[PDB]
Amino acid sequence: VGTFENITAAPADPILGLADLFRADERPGKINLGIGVYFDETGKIPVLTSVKKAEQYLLENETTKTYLGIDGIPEFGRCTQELLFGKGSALINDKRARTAQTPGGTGALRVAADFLAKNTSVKRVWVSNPSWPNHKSVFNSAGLEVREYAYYDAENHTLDFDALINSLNEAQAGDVVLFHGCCHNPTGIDPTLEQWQTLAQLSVEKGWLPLFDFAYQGFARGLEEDAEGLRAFAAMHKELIVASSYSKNFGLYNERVGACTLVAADSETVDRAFSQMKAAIRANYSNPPAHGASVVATILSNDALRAIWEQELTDMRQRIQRMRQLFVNTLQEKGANRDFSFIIKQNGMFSFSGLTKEQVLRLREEFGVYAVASGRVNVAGMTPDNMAPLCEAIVAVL
Amino acid sequence: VGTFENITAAPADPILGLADLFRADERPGKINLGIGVYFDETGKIPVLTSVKKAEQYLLENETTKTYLGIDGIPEFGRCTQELLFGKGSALINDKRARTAQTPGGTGALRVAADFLAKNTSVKRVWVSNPSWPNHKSVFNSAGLEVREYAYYDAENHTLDFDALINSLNEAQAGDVVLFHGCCHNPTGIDPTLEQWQTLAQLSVEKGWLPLFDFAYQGFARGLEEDAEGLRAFAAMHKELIVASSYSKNFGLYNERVGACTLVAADSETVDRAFSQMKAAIRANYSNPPAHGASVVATILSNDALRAIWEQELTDMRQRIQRMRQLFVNTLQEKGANRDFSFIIKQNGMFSFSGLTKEQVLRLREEFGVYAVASGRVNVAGMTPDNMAPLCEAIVAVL
Ligand SMILES: Cc1ncc(COP(=O)(O)O)c(C=O)c1O
Ligand SMILES: Cc1ncc(COP(=O)(O)O)c(C=O)c1O
Repeated sequence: VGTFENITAAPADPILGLADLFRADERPGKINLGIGVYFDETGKIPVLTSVKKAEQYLLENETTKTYLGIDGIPEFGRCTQELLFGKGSALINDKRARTAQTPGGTGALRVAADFLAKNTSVKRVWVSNPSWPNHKSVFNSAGLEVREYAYYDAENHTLDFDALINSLNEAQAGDVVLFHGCCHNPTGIDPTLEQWQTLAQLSVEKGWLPLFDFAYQGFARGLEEDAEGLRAFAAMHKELIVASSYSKNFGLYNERVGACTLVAADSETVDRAFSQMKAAIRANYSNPPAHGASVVATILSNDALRAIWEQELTDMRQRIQRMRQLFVNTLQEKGANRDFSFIIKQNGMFSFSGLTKEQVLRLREEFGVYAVASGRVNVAGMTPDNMAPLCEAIVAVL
Repeated sequence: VGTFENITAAPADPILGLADLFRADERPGKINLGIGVYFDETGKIPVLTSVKKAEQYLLENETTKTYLGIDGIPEFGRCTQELLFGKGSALINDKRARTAQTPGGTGALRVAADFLAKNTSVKRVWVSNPSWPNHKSVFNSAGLEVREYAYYDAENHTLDFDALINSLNEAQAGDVVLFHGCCHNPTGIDPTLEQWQTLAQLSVEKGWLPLFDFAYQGFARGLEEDAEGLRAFAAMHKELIVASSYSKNFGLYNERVGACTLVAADSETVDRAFSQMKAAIRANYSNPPAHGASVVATILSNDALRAIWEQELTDMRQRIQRMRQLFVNTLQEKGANRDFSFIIKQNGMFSFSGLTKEQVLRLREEFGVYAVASGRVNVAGMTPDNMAPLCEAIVAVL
């Protein structure tokens, strides 16, 4: 009798599932606003010029593909800690942080979940409601329980800071509380610097272990501005974890470039702990892929090349703010009677449109407009050319 | 209290922790015979000509870095199944196999471990003794018990087929049994075609689930000849799993190019099971890195680059066999009384020298010769320039 005979088919991934549905739809006027990738005005998903130049350099100068260390390219780790904590942070001078290059932000999250479940007493992880759907899947797969805390006020399209704190009042010491560093997924609402500080002081008091999902650094306001909430926690805590991704701000989606950074009280504890993290990595993928991280390190290490990239990231952040403004205006022109001003106040690539599961489904089957079932819409998928058909289909469904 | 203060330090990797000590040693004339990478006569770890050719083609024709599917590049999986099973295998025509691109062979083993642990009643994995050390860590990370079965005859330097058969007597039906496709690591002794057939018949009678690990396809005799063992199993079994790697037969170590292939009774079953394998990938690294696998797919699907790659693989295999002969010859001329003729009969990059842990440590600290503590020596690291100092050191420690 076969071992695979009684396996149950898995449900479709709500995000990556739409990509295959979109790839099959034959209608020419399709619009893809599901998966979080950046489109330019042309509607293509380009490769950054800084990335093409780095790859050109690596092609002519690479002499070996020999294995990287378990934790990856050292310069990649040093440059990652500078972006997260600053040029002259105390965590760096005191040698309190160790970084491992991982295959994407998702890889950085699994590495952390494996490390925590196999080496600590942690067993419960708090994730915002709503949040990235894959957060639950990653932590559950590592054997950790996942609890939800309040976050979003649907009636006012704002952060419910009172419900959030009242919800986190149930998290005991030693628990992991997952925070979006910036551009919350899918709400696009981030705490203010004061709200961050309120959570930081509340975190050290109740004894939580902070863990920062940080996939959109530079898409809210700026590389440094988007890290204030994190750097407010880092100046107050003795321990914290940061899983970051370069897929978005470098357009290196399929190369899987990410980092998991440990912070401990001193250098002897972070190194001791980092040895078990390297062991959890060894038993997973052994060592990380070089090409994507090698590109990021090349860009950050070269001033002339970094300048090119910082501008390309700025152009991405602002093209989204243009489509965001244009989205709201065009809705009113096409006959929408609801108020969509709150979309202007949301950060990042997404926007919680407030559409229902039925309206979203109807947009796909009747108009070929593809969005996630939660009503999350990729603002970076909108262009001047597809804006009018996109808004006409939304109004027809309201 | 700190969440990390109670963590226990992990030991250095017996293979990767070795290259750290080698980098620190300052004795002039160090020799590295540890990690399993290929060196040329110069003593460097080169990039294959076909790989550079493919990387240039990709740099010119790549227009986007958008995410791959959970299971990776389609063409990569198609050409992977042809290499393993044959140009016109029945497994492929009957659509019984599904392949998933993974980060290296290690990633294929972890994806299978998570898949089996979360979706089947598999609770035990049988691995050879000796074996690649990381085998036990990968399956343990998923909560699977790992038993060992006999394999090597340390007296005759041969396969102890009688002990192998007897030690696998308590292997239940539905247990997993791990076989090295070819170039057994570290012994270098592979089953004969007659022995493969004997194991295939026994495996179907006992109800095992065979799991093949192919890290060195093409390094024993050839691409087709090295797959005879697998293809004997494939012709008789309804279900099996294959974790293959391109790190070494393509020289793409740090790009993490691997493949996990499911085989089931029929198309409907493998599809149902493969959907759960994609779910385990999504919860780990989301989707695989494109560059490495893209290089492999380009070469394999182009007769011009493929004929070049196949000749490069032959050149690597033929240099290793020449170093095997020179290694035994120089040991004789340098005064060794022990008979090392068995080195010739071993396939792959490694030769189980038969040295004790004490002799290996004495070679390292007294002569700067670095080999794994199990006595495993990388013949691919020997050169005409380091052969004599190397052999002098061994004779001194015998
Ligand atoms: C909040 C958040 N964390 C992690 C990820 C995963 O990033 P990556 O594609 O680098 O694995 C995403 C987006 O994919 C995300 O939105
Ligand atoms: C038997 C065996 N399996 C798997 C691997 C994993 O190789 P990689 O992770 O580099 O693809 C190796 C060597 O590393 C090996 O020798």
